[PDB]
Amino acid sequence: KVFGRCELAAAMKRHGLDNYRGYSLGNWVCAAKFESNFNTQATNRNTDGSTDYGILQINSRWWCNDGRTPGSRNLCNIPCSALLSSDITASVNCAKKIVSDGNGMNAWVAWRNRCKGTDVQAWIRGCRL
Amino acid sequence: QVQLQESGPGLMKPSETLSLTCSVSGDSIRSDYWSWIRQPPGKGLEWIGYVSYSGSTYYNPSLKSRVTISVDTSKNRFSLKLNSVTAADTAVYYCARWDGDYWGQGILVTVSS
Amino acid sequence: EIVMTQSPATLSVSPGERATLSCRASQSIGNNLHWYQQKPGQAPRLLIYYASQSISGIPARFSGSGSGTEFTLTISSLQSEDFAVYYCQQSNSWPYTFGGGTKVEIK
Repeated sequence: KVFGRCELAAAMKRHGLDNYRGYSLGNWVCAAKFESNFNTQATNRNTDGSTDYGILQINSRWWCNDGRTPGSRNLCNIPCSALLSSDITASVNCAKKIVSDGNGMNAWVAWRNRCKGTDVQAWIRGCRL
Repeated sequence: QVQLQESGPGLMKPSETLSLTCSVSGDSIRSDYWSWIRQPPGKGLEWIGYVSYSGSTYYNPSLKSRVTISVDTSKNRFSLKLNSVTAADTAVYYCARWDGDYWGQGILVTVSS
Repeated sequence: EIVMTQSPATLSVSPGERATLSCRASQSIGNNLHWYQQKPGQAPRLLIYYASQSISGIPARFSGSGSGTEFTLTISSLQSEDFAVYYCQQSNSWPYTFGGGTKVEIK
């Protein structure tokens, strides 16, 4: 599913991402935009063989199990397929654990290079929340 | 089946350093986030801190830098270190997975002046 | 830190009766509120996570609702084994904090 900007912002807000561990809702909307362009079925095979899954492109090397990644630590304790649903619950829950790690949102290259340092609140402006 | 188990001194004197360990079975210590929580007798619950997969730690400011949480991947366990203990530190100490899904049974630690 | 306040401190319930426990956050925490049940001499057991998500193995009579700063744990028809102290806990902000607890006891 390809989310609409405000549709996703509202969903993420309901899923408790606004100000989660210090990150305003805009950061998450922006991260999803640049990681997958709001596409929950997004998938990218990495160089090391691992694969990024979902709207937040969570990697199978550390976070989920896709049964084809030798290193896979499956820190989020879920099959990567759960991250390809139009129901963002699984991705959000995993994202929360990820961000609870030392790197914070820095775990997402797209957020580090396209969102950090900018007016991320712009991503939720005009949305009724 | 996942099982956490706390172990350490049940009695100590003030100013001493509390050392506790939590051994895990049925799950890999290096494949998750782990924490410590305590409950003073007759009181509620207070988070002590947790350590994530990258080794980064988060400590409760209420402890005022007297706490250390570390991991011993070789023995699939993690520990808690609390310096300069006083009666205010008497409590049942629990270890648990970050997600809160699994908890140790807790260990009573009494600091006797 | 975010202050979590539970009410009532003690809740008397007759077996079979509905039980409603409240929890409030000093500031908005979205859906980052988890409920635990703690029986004497035992560690708290997670019942509900992220305000309303259920855990496998947990009786259907346990249900959580609410968002922002007001949350509720409902036991549709309390059974005698449900007597215990219940705690809410937020994970939106570090340090994570627990409410003061609600002691549910037989009436």
